[PDB]
Amino acid sequence: IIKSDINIKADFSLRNNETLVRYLDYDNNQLAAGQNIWSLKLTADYSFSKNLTAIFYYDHSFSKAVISTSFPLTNIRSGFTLRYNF
Amino acid sequence: DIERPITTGVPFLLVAADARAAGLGDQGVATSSDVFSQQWNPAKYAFAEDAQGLSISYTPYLTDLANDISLGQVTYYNKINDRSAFAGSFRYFGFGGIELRQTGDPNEPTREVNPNEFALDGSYSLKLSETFSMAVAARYIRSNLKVATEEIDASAAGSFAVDVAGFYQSEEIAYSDFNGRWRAGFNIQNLGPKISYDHDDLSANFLPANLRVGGGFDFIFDDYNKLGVSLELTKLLVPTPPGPGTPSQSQADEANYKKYKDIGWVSGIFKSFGDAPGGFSEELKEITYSAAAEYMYQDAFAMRLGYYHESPMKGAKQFFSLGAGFKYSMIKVDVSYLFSASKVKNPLENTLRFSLTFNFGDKYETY
Amino acid sequence: LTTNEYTFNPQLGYISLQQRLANDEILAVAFEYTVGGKVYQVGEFGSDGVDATVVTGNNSSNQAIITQSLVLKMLKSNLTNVKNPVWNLMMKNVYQIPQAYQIKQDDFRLNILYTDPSPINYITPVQGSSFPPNPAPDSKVEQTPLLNVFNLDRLNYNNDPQAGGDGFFDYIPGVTVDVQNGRVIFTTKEPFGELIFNKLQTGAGESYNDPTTYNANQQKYVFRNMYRNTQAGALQDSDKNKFLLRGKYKSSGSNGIPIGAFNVPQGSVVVTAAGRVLVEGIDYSVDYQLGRVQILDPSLQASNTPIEVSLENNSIFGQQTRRFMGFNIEHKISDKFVIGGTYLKMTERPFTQKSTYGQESVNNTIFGFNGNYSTEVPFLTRLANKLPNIDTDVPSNLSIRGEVAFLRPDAPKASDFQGEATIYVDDFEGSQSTIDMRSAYAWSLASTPFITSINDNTFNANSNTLEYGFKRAKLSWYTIDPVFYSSKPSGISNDDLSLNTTRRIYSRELYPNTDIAQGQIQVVNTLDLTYYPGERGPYNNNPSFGASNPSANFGGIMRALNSTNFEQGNVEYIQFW
Amino acid sequence: EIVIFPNPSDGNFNIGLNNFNFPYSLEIFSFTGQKVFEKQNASDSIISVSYLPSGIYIVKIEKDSKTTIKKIIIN
Amino acid sequence: IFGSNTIDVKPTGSVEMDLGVRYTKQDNPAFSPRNRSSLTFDFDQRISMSLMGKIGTRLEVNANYDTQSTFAFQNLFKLAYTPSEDDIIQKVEVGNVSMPLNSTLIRGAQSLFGVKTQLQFGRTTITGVFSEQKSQTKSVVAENGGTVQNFDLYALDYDNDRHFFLSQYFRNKYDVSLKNYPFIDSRVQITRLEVWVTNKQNRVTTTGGGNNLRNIIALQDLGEAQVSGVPDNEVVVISSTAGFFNNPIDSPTSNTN
Amino acid sequence: TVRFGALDLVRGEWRRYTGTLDANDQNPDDDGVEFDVAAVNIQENGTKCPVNYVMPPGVQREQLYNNNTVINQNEQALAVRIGGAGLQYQDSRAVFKNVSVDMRQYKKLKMFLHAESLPNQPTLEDDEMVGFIRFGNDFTQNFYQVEIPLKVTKTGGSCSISPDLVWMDDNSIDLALDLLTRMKIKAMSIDINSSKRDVNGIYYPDNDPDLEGGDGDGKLTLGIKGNPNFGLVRNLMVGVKSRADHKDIKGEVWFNELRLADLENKGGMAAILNVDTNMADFATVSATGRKSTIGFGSLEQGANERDREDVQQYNIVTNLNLGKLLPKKWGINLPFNYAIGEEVITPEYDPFNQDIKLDQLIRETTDQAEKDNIRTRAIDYTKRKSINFIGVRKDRAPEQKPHVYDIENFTFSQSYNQVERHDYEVADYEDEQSNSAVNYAYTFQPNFNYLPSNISFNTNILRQSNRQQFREVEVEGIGLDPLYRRNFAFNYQYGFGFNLTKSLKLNYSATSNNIVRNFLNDDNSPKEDFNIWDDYLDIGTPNQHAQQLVLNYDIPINKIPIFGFVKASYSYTADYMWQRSSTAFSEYEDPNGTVYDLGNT
Ligand SMILES: CCCCCCCCCCC(CCCCCCCCCC)(CO[C@H]1O[C@@H](CO)[C@H](O[C@@H]2O[C@@H](CO)[C@H](O)[C@@H](O)[C@@H]2O)[C@@H](O)[C@@H]1O)CO[C@H]1O[C@@H](CO)[C@H](O[C@@H]2O[C@@H](CO)[C@H](O)[C@@H](O)[C@@H]2O)[C@@H](O)[C@H]1O
Repeated sequence: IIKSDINIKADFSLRNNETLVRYLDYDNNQLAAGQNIWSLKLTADYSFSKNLTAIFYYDHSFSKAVISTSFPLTNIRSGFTLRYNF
Repeated sequence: DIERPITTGVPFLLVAADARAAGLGDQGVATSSDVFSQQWNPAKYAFAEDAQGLSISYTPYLTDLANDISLGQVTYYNKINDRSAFAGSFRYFGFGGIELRQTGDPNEPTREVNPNEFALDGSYSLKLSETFSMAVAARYIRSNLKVATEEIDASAAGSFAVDVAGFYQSEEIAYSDFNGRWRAGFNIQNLGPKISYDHDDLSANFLPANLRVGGGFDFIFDDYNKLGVSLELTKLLVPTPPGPGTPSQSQADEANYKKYKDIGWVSGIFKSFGDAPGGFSEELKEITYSAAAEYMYQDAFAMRLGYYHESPMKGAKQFFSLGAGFKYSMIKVDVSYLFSASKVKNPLENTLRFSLTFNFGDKYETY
Repeated sequence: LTTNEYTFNPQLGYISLQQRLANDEILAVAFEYTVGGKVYQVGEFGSDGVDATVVTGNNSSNQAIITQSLVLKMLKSNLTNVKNPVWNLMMKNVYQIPQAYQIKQDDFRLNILYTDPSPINYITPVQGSSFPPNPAPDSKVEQTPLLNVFNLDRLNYNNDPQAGGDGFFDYIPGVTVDVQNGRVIFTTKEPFGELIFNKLQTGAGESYNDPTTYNANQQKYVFRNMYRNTQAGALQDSDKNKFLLRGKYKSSGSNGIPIGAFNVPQGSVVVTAAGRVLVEGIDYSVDYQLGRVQILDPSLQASNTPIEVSLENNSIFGQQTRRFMGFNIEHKISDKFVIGGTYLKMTERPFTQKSTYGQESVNNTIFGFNGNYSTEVPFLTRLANKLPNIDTDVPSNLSIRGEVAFLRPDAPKASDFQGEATIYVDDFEGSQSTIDMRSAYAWSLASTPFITSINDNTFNANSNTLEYGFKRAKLSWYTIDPVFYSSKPSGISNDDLSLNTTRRIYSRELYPNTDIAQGQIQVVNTLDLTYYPGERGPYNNNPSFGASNPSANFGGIMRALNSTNFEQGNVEYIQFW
Repeated sequence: EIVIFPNPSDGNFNIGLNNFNFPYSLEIFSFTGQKVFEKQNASDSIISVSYLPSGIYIVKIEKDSKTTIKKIIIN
Repeated sequence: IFGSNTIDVKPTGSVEMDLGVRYTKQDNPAFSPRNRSSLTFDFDQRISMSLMGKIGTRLEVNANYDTQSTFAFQNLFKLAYTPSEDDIIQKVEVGNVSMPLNSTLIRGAQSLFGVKTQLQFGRTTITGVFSEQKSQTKSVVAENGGTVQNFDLYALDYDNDRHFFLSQYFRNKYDVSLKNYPFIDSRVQITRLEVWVTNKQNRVTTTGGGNNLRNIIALQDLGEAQVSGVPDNEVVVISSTAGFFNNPIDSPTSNTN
Repeated sequence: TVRFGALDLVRGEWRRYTGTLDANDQNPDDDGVEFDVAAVNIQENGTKCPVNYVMPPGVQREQLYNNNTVINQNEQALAVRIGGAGLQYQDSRAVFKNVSVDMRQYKKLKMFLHAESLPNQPTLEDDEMVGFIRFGNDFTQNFYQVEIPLKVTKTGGSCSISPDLVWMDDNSIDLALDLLTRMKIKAMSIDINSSKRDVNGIYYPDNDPDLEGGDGDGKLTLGIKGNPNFGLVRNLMVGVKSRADHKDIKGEVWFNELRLADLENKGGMAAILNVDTNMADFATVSATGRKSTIGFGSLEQGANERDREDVQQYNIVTNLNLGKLLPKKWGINLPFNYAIGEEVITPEYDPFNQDIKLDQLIRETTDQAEKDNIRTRAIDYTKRKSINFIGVRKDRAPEQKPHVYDIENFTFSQSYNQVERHDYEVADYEDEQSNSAVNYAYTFQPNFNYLPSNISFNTNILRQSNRQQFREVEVEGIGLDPLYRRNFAFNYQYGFGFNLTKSLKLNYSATSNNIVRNFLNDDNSPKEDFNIWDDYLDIGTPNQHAQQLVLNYDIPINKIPIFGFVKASYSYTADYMWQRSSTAFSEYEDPNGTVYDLGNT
């Protein structure tokens, strides 16, 4: 009785950043700073009616530590969003 | 000022979460059946006029300062038969997202935390007689207000509670000048084991066990106008902490507090009626009251006025409340405002509470 | 520092930083300058200084690294010492005009006044004495404005020299004014110090560096301690901070008057030009979205008249709840005569029952009676028609509006102490702030200490060998992790958690009178230091450690302090429970 | 961007301005909505409000037309 | 009491409601094992509703509730009950009311929340209000355009720890050089200057003017010669100045001094 | 095992005052007196050994809402401990604070004091320790001192002592500020070197044998030194002094709830009258008269924000359309604006001494010259006058051919503003400003073309004269020498554009500012007897001159049918500026006496 399209959008990102300090006269390649963050955002839209719609969202981001001053961080925000228009 | 207030865990359970009852002076135990009748009296869910109902309610804190610091509520009721109803409510007090950062790095993955407190409850209401109904509710309360750091554990504190409610709605009785209707209600709620925020059996806090008894009357004019006046009395079922001393100098207070904290909740419910140097006259100071009048026009416009008074020696929360309700086709919108009359700054001042309910399904005749 | 982080005066040889160094920061400089055809250098630049590193050898097993330092000039030291000449390098004649960014001439007024106790812009000699006789024209003190006394007024509008000045502050963008940052710089390095001392000097027996030789006029007016001492230290010289730099500046930015508010209610803006209220459609216009007021009256634009704009801004934050009540009568005697009887009351509800100074609440009442009478006067029209070349028929009108108002103010009954309206100058609950030191991870192993003086060899702190660490006994500093109390780890019993050295401390025990919000932390995370004097500490190579007296050993931790200026912060004591 | 040094602080924290026009207005508000801290002509990064009782506080930073509201924790 | 029974109070806009879970895991070894991860519940509301209509051709309802902006002046709610013009009561306003006064000595209030009523006795108009005021009065003074800002500093309130003389030579030349300002009796032209501070950021970046980190030794007495009117102990900290100087008594500051 | 339940570096708002408060000692960094200042709390010091901390009688804890919970706020008192050697006979130790407090609207200053003996030390007896508040502009020259001998709370037994006995009413300071005002008035007649003053220069009426009633307070001892001002308190000090002759006293004193009480809430009156008339679209008169008394204000104004002044102001603004007095055939737009007005302000408090009522000071003077000086110097009088002829133009005829020599291209604007003032800071203030502007603007309508497309040219004559004479507040005998600022200027900028070719475009403009220096002598001495209309149409010496020139050329190379695709476009902006140097440069003089011209820029 209820039939509608399902719209899915997926966004994956992977960003690596590195900062090296190099000495010319001897091997002293110093790792000054660094980042390695990969994120994934899934969203799925389903329209129950002309006014009521549901959106399933799933964000999953992981930041790996390159230098010890930063800690690995995992963030997962998942769930549903109901929107009703008038 | 306040003299020895009753301290309980998760006090946000006592905050009114909907605009309809907010406009009626924070009472709903004996008002007409509505979708928000879960925090106040689930027993009238069996008296609901509509089959199915959903409701979203918003109470902002620090309205001017910042958003996302609010108490939201989602309620859904469904009466399968003429005699029974299943309801489910979810109250969520939250501060929104908070970013934790220790270094000034522009590129730094930081931790976003949302301290919160939510209660998810489900109630079954069964109509015993044609005018009386009972209800049993089970509630799970979870508190995650603290933030994980060093030497601090942010493990959420959980607890369970049971609510027993009863609602009586008389038939429409004709009088000399009108044909009104009588209502009564009682609710003993938040009955459960103590909640330990530190996850230790030595340190625990009483759940805000509450007893609410109320009664109301509707004057019905021309069959299209209603005026309902309701009065509710509320009493906490938690023992009052000792004051000066009831046996060195600090040792008496230490012994009194040790005796008070070593009391079971089941025994604490019965101990609440007394356990003070004062008598019955001072015992009546433990009861807060609320009186409201709600005018209904065409069953689609509602103008609600209410007055809520606590004892000046505890809580000190007295105010007047205004509320407006509009039903367009199947959607009811309620707005509530509060004028405080107490010396302590009410955090709900200058706050317009919002409530929005949708009703769907077939209609049930009212008796 | 990047060139964006500082500026400098190429002629007067001083620098101004974007970020001030109110801490133990070290400031070093290298600069080269030209005097005519001569070039002088004082520091050591990165282009002409020694190389940062010199490496000798081919492989890391036998390489030698030589890290070389640049020789610079010290402007601020690691440790503050007001008796060293490096302290004198810090300028104390620059004053930052608050919230000023682009001060310009004709839009900046500055005056120097002497408040004792009222603002007076000249200096009187102390009773029983007089200012030095026959002074130079540039050294006049008696009956002289303080702009001339402190060498800030010797030029006219066009910066041309004038005999006694034009009475206005001299605006030189390179000498007395920093335009881009809104700073005022005195023409002397110590205007309130040696300059006023020289103005009041009567003989060679008075030395500015010897306060005991002052002549009872330098004893009153020479505030030397603001230059020879820190500002917190100069606070101890109370009778001298009487000179006041009082002024104003015009902030425009763009066209229109910035009323300092956005999306203001319509009809809440009242504009008064010279005691008369203007008309919102004729004399001025209001841009409510952008919060602008544009004066449309041509006479007022070229008037230099102060215009007062009073609006109502509803972007209020942290304000008490104010109740506004009252009535207004609008009786109509005739079709052109109206009488009004407005009465209003505004009460404020304080957050607490104590009102501190400045954060006060009002309970004001205002009631008034007004009368309006607007008529049409054909006589004026007929008189106008009698004029040579006037033949108009537009009616002439008269209007008289009288009004009387009475204000009865009061304070709310909530903020009364024993029946009287009370304002707390100091209830003493805001004093004595604390800086927490019991964070376990902030402490590290300490160096060997001296116990009476730098010459005391008790714990072998003066040793340059391994004996330096011979007296270090074992010490552990920690906070017992909540896993021991909540989720009992294997091998830990309940007897292990009840010893007064391992048991969990609750705030209700240490602070029985303190109220904690429900859901917050009810436990006290104590900093536990377990000291074993009979056990060998880290990096201790004592051949006979167990054969010595354990009471002669030490166990220590050290910590860095974020705020190093105890005098400015008024760090009063170390308090520990 | 506005940066707040350790969010669960004891009352002593810092601001993370990006080396712009230094005069900014800082206002710290309690959960009651009361005004508990004012700071105009502000340029010092370190903020000492450790006399405030524990809880969450709202920090408003006004920098020219820029307005920012952040939440901090005092524990 | 009402003109009719038609109730066309219609709501427009949208309402959003997010229910989900937030899982966070930070691998900080100093954290407790109980703080390994945090699994909380996210509940969010984005009410963006308007409500406009009439009740019985007598009540006008205008409401706007938007939980995405400042509630001080955006969330609006007005009920206006206007009976027939022949009645004693002309208007009853509930919610966002205003109290406009055609007065100069007594200013009315525009942004209020409360009850406003109006009565008409033949020729007398009585307007009563009881509300809470949602704004504050702000006054500015402007001359020749922009507003006037007043400042009052004291002598002790100088801009400290921000302004530094480059040398004792410049400090002792400052007063004499500015004797006849705006003319400066000095030919000094600072052509190049490098400034070094204590590094506590410990951040390496190529866009911040490059990575220029050097070991630094800063001497207090570097580049200082004697001064004619200042004793040596006020110019240098060196304990013994015997043989320290090798330049005349008024030489400009230089490395060879 | 040592467990720190708390470990803090505690910093205070009240700074320990170093330096002698008594002239008999004159060596503060000695005597071996340990002087400590800290705080005592209800949350931390409820079990204190000598006396447990309790709130003063009638004082309650503040209550707030943290999260739906009522939190009792901490109650704190400032504790001052004197130990070791002890205070000498007249020595005192105190803490201080920098404030900005106006207490002119409150009648009482109240504060709780408590005294106790140090444990394991000789007992402190009653009336030996004296608690004092010293407030004013400083602590050594200009201050009120309020002293009270302290009754000592008896100890030895139980640590818990009732609040009525911890904070005795005999130790509570309850000062009437009119007593301070009367002390100030009485000390006005006391010489600085008088024998009635102490070694510290403080005048105590209680110690005056020739004064009846003393300071008017039987419990407090009041003193004054140097004309302080409680209308603006910049320095506040609380401390302990000794009165034991042959004894060194030791003990701890608590200070609590320093507050102002008994607000003066007499209202105020205001009246406003407006007469607005218009006369046949030719005349418009607007007269306003306001008169407000002391105490009036707005609803939102606080105790120190309401009007402490009597204001009597009027303002008449008149607009005429003089162009309508001429026939409409040749239309002239000649509006004339005349705005006169003045305000007189009488302060509630005399501007001198800043804290005594003007009428009270006038009554208790007994010298006609001094009364006249006070009344005249108190008044703040302002007067403004403005004459405006802005917008003088001749409108175009309904059917007229535009011409370059037409008078319709000219616009005239005259403005004259005069401000007279005299107040507590200026005995006489003149501010004149005359601006005359003539604007010309014509645009043309349809080897290379030499006809300009448009020509613009405007001239300005700005003259500002400001005479400022500061008053001698002490006597109206001489006053200060008047200071003159004059800004006579003549400005003119013109501009014109050419369209020599369909591609070329040449916009030129030149601005010039000259300064008129006819008010100066041969030396750098202004002339007092000068009128702003002396030589109005005088062009002064050049001061600044700027030229701007813009060339745009589309380079029509497309004419040659080999380069028809090139779309070249050349723009050339040229700026020149000449700035006159200050006279300190153009006539700089060496110490040798020779004069050099340093030139312009
Ligand atoms: C646990 C709760 C789960 C959530 C319950 C959602 C119920 C959704 C039902 C849609 C509804 C309620 C409106 C609720 C909106 C509130 C949204 C809140 C937003 C938050 C921010 C809207 O129906 C109304 O709205 C209009 C839409 O604008 C409809 O238009 C049209 O709508 C479409 C034709 O229906 C067209 O396709 C569309 O083209 C048109 O436009 C109209 O039909 C009608 O006016 C009508 O209810 C009806 O649908 C069924 C569905 O099977 C419900 O079945 C129930 O499901 C369980 C109940 O959950 C019960 O257990 C179960 O026994 C029971 O069989 C019944 O109730 C039934 O009566």
